[PDB]
Amino acid sequence: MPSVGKIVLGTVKGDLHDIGKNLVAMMLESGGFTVYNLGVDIEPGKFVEAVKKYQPDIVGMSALLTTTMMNMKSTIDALIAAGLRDRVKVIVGGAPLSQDFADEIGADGYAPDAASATELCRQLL
Repeated sequence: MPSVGKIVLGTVKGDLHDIGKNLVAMMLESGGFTVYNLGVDIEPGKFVEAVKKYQPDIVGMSALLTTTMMNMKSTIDALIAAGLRDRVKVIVGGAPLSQDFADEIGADGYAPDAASATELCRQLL
């Protein structure tokens, strides 16, 4: 299937949940996206490395622990420090996530589920 975009996805530092993230990846691939699934417990600097390596259109972060949500902000800060923040759109999700939180940390988008995440990614491109 021709690639309609490139997406780097990971579960954030401190967090080992990936069932939801993996469903998001599967649904994104079904629409033509190239998805680089980094895995879990992904450090801010490893997101930065991935953006340099894969040159994605979008960076997506998943968190299921309330106590790991602020590592999404840490990752955004790392992207800013690396000079990469304007080259990518940042999306966040997970059961404890919300649009209000996405706004608070400076992400470009939030989606409540895998189906809506695919539409969000299409809109962000």
